[PDB]
Amino acid sequence: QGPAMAGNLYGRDGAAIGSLQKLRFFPLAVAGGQGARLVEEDGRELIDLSGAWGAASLGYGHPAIIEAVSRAAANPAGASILSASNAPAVALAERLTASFPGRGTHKVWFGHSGSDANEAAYRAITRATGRTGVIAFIGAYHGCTVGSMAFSGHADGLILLPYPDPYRPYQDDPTGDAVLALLKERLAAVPAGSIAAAFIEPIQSDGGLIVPPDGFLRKFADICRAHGISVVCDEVKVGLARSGRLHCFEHEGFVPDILVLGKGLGGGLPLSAVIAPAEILDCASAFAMQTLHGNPVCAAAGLAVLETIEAENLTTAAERKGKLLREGLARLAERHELIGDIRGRGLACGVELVRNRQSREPARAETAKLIYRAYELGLVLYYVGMNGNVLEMTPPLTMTEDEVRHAVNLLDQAFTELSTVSDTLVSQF
Amino acid sequence: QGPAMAGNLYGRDGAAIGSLQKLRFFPLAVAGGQGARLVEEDGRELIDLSGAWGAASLGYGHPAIIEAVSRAAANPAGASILSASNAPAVALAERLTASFPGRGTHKVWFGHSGSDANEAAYRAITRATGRTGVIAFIGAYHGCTVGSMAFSGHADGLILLPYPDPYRPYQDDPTGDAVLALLKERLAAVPAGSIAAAFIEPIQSDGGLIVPPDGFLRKFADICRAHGISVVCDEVKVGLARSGRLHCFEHEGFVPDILVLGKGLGGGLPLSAVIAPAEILDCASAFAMQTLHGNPVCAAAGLAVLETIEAENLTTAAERKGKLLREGLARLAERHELIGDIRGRGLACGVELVRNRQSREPARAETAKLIYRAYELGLVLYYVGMNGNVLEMTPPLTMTEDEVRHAVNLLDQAFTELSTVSDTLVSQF
Ligand SMILES: *Cc1c(COP(=O)(O)O)cnc(C)c1O
Ligand SMILES: *Cc1c(COP(=O)(O)O)cnc(C)c1O
Repeated sequence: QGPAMAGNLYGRDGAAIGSLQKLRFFPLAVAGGQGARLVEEDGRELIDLSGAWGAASLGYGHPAIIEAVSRAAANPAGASILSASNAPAVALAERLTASFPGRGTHKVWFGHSGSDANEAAYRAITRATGRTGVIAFIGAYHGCTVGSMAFSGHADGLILLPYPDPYRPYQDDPTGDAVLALLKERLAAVPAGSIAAAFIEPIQSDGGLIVPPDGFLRKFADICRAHGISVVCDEVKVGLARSGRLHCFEHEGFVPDILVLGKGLGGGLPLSAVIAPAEILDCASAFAMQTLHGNPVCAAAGLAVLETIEAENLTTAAERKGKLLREGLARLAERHELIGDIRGRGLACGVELVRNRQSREPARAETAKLIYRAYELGLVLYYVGMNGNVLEMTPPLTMTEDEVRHAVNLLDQAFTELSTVSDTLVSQF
Repeated sequence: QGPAMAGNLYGRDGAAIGSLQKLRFFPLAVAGGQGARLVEEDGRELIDLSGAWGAASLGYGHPAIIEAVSRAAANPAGASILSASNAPAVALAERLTASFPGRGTHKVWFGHSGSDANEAAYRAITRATGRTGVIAFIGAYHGCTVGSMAFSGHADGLILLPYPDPYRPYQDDPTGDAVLALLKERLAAVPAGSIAAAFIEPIQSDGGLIVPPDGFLRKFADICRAHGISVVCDEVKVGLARSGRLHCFEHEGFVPDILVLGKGLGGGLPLSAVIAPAEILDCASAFAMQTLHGNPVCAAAGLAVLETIEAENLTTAAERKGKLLREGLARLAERHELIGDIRGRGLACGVELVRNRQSREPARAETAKLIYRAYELGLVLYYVGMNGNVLEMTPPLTMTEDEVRHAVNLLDQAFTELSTVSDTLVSQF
C-alpha cells in the first residue's frame, strides 16, 4: 500500500476510475501491445491468451486495422448512420448480409457493443410480433445493460432453461433431450403464440465454454420454429471465424433467424451488429439509435476484420491453432490432475478444473490462484463458469504457433506453482 | 424509384440497413469529409452545420484525431478497462477529473455513448442510495436505451417537470419560479428521502435548444441539495467547450454532483464518461460493464479532443464563432419573418420558426421543407423541438469564420426557397 505502488498505473487506475465497471483478477496495467503480447507500464511483456475477452481478434497493432482506422480518421464519411447513409457502414452491412444464409431477406442494425445489439434484437422482435415472452438459458451472458439483462441468465414472460452440459448433464441425459422435453412442458403452460424469441449461445460463454451435445441446437431450433418463435444466435463471443467456421452455427446443422455479433467484429474498436429479417428491422424508425452508431472509423475496423479473416485464412487458422492448443493442454493433463475437461471449438477453448476427476468436484480456489500465478509468470487468462473453475482461452486469431507454445509452457508452470499464491493477495480482487 | 437511384449509396443503405436506427430528413449519403464539410458519393460537397449532432467536435480529418487514433491502433494498450488498467484510459480519467471542481472527491466511469453513461449514472446512484425516485424534465433527451429512457422525457418514482422556456414560459412566469414551486409541491407529496437524483440538461437539446431563465438552474440545484438529491448534469450535447465555457454549468452559478459527457468527447469515435463522487462509483464492482469500455483507441481520441480544446483555444473559439453565427442569423431575421427566436450559447444554437411573431404559432411544415431545401443547396442541418420547428446548429468547434459565413448564406437561400419543396417528397422521410 506504499506511495510507489499507489503512483504506478494500477494505483492511478484505482484513484481515478470507479469500481463500477471493473472485473479485476490481478493488477494488470497495460501501456502497449503487439501481436498477441501486452506490455505493462514497467516494460514487462505478457502473452494474452484472453485476447481482451475475444475482442482483439487480430491481436494488437495489426496492420489491417492500423491502415483502415487511419484512413477513415483522415477522410471520415461523417460520424454516424442515423441521419445520413455513409459508405463504410453500408459496405459493411453488405458484406455481413452476404456472409449469412438469409442474405436475400435480411438487413443489418449497427451498435457499439454486444449488450447494445442483444437489447436492440429483443426490442425489435417484441415490437414486430407484439409479444414479449422470451426463452433463454440459465447462465446465459447476453450483456450488462438494463435492456440486455432483462433475458440474461448470468423480461415479462421469460422462460429460463438449463444449458445442456456434456460434462454435467441435466437429468443424466448426455443428449440434452431432457432439456428439450422440459421446454415442451414449459411451452404447454403458456398461451399459444405468446413467446416471441429464443436467445441462445452456440457455445455458452460465461456458463463455462460449454459445447452442447450433438444435435441439441438443431432440435431446439426446430421446436422454436414449430411455435413460430424467432431463433436468435448470440455469436458475440464465438462468431466470426473463432470456432473454425465463419459462423459457429455452421457446426450445428441449423441457421438462426437472427445473428448477433460483437467483440472481435471491431478488432478492438467498439462495434456490434444484428443481422435479422427485413420485416423485423424495418418495423419502426428512430427507435433504437445512438449518435455514433455506424461511425466510419469503427465500420472501417469491422471491414478490416472481415477482409483479414479472408486474406489470412483465419477460419482455417483457428481450427489448426485450436488443435495445437488442445494438443498442448492434453499434454498438460497427463501431468496435472486438476484438469478435468478440455473443450470448445477453434480458438474458443475452456479448461475445467476439478479436485477429483471421478467426483468432478469444482476447484474454485485453485483456479483463482492459478490465473494470478500465470499473471506473475507473464501469461494473461481469466476464468469463468457457474463454479468459478473454467479457464477461458480466446486468443487473437492471428496468434502464432510459437506464441501458442509459449502460452502452454507458461500455463504448465502456473499449474506447478498454484499453491505459492497467498489467499489474502488473491481475495483482494 | 429507378435502378440508378436504388444502386446509389442511399439506395444501398435502404436495402442493407434496417430502419430501426434511422432518423432521416433528406437523402444524405456520405463518402468522405474534411473540416466542416461532408462529401457525398457523387462528389458533391456540403457544409455540416449539424456536426454529426455535435459529435464531430473537431470536424472531419482533424490532425490531432488522426495522430492519436493511428498511434493508439499501432501500439494499443490492450482493448479494455474492465480486466486491466490501461494507460490512455487512466490519463483520460485524470484529465477529466482535474477539469471538474469535484476533482478531490470524484472518479470516472467510461462508456460508449451518452445513453450508456446516463444509464450507468442512474444505476449507480440508485444502488448507492437504495432509492429509485428520480426527477427529470418533460422533453429531456437522456438516451435511447431501455435504461436511459426509463427517466427520459422525449423509472419507479419518476417526477417529470416542465422545462422553463423564456419564449413560452410555464404559467407566464419568465423567471421559472413557477416550475420550482411545482417541484416543491411534488416533493411534498412523496416520502422523505425517496428521490435519489435529478437529471437536468443545462440547455435542453431535443426540447428545442432551450436556455433556461437566469438563476433557475442554481435555484433548482439548491432545492435538490436541501433534500439530499444528487444533481446530474447531462452535458452530452453542450459540454466540453461548445457553450463558450469548458463546462456549461459554468454559466449557471452551480456545480453538479455528477457530470455526464458524450458525443463530441470522442471527436467522432464512440466515447462517453460519468464524473461522480467516489462513493457512488465505488458502490459495486463488475456492475455496469461492456467489453470495449475504455478501449485505448477511443480513449486516445478523447485525449486528443481535450488537448485540442486547449491548444486551439476552442472555448474562446466557440464564444467568438457563436457571436458571429448569431450576428448572421440576426441579419437573416431582418428579411425572414419566419424567424421567431435565436438562442443558445457558444456553438449550440437554436432558431425557432413561427408563422407569426405575435402569436408564436409554430411553423412545423415550413421547418421540414427548409432543411430539405438546404440539403439541396449544400448545407446540412436538422430540426428538433416539441413542435418540430427549431433549427439546430451544432457545428464543429473548429469550423472556420469563412465556413460560418457560407452556411449563413446558404441558409438565407433556403429560407427564400422553402415553398419549392414538395410536400410528398418531404413526407417520404
Ligand atoms: C461479451 C458478450 C456479450 C456482451 O458484449 P459487450 O460488448 O460486453 O456488451 C454478449 N453476448 C455474449 C455471448 C458475450 O460473450
Ligand atoms: C445525444 C444525447 C444523449 C445520448 O447520446 P447517444 O450517444 O445518442 O446515446 C444524451 N443526452 C443528451 C443531452 C444528448 O444530446
